[PDB]
Amino acid sequence: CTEQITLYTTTFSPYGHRAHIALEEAGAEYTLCQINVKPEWYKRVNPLGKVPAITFGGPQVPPDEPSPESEKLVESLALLEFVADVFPEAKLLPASPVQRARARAFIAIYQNYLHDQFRDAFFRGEPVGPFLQALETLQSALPPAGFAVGEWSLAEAAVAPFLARMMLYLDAGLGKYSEADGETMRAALASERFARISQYVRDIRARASFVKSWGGDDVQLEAAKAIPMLR
Amino acid sequence: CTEQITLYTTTFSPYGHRAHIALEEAGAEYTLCQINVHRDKPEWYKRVNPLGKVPAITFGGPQVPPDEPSPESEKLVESLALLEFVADVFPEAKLLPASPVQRARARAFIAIYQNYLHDQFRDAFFRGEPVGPFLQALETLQSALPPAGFAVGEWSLAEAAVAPFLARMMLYLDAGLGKYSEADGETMRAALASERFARISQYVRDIRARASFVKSWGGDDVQLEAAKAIPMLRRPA
Ligand SMILES: [Mg+2]
Repeated sequence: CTEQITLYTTTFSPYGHRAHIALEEAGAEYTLCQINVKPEWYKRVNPLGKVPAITFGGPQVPPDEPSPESEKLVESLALLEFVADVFPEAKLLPASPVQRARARAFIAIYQNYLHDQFRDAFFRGEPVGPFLQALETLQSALPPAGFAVGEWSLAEAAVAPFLARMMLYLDAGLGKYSEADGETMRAALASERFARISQYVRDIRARASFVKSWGGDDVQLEAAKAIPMLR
Repeated sequence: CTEQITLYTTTFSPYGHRAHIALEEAGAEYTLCQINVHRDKPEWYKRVNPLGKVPAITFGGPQVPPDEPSPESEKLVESLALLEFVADVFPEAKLLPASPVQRARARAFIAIYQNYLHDQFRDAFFRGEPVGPFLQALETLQSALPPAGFAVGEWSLAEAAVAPFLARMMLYLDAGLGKYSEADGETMRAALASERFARISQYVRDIRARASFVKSWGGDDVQLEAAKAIPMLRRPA
């Protein structure tokens, strides 16, 4: 693929991180534009200020000067599938329809059962119980080794940014949860109940594409400590 | 394709309806197995999905009645993944358009439905919450439509995903089913008849004209009878 590709994300967004992983896995040639957690020009990417976004094709332009020709795309999971469609050679999904369906179902488990709990527990200080159960549900869909469908796929691009932050926040004591709920979760994730999901995060954090788009625990940790809803 | 395909769904499920549309659009040789919603699910269904999850598809393995699932068949769940599955199995049906950009926009259209309207359909019709958000989300989905035709012009998985739900909410609305107040009832009907919602009104009847939808929908009256048996849809006395 030779069309130009620009990924727009706010500096520490897990949604942009999704697309960043996928572009790295794809070996894509792309421009990354990070906006500070908003400039007047961004209305030319998306009039509603929606982030992340990808511009595709049109002339090569600096990201703060998006062309009228380029196609503008939003919605992080669609962006994942889009990178895969543009770079089929990279096999960002497995080859078999059955395995691509399992990968997609894994992402559904995250979106439909865990995502909202993670937010309730870490950002709203709601009871932590449902979060742990949903984390276990996701964990139960993992095979005993490798990634969600064996090899790395869009499933990892989708969930890695969130699981990695959940752990980091948890290790750092960040989140609106009670001191007691904080302890319940910390012991939850260090217990054997969650050995699998913790190794999964480890294997994720070792992945080059993740390493490059994470920027390091220290940077994420400093961004982390500036989020009002983590207190 | 030459592997057997069997779709399992509870009768009248919009989620199974999704995959039903897709298999019709694909021209697939498939078997349909409807499970009664208000009966507690045959023991043999554990062999399709042990947690009783529906809808589900079995793929390949030996040709077999649906209540005799083979362990050699691959078993898939989650309705949006099932839509993408059907499309992957039958690339020649072009359930999704050919270019990555248009495919992305089809998936984004689905996300707008799931992110905004889906929960407001539940909240306004099944939980009785104020309906303003439902209308605003309806408008949000409407605004993603092009001037005419379907989400990305030609029919695509976008319609397979949203049609089962848009048809039922308008079905319910016309007929007065839902936990919503009667004031909010008249507000919704008046809004949907109004010019503000002409476009989504046009979209739903274009949806309803589609062969694959007609066949998998089985007529308003039976869907209406189905809906009148959903207790969560009823207002208390
Ligand atoms: Mg609500």
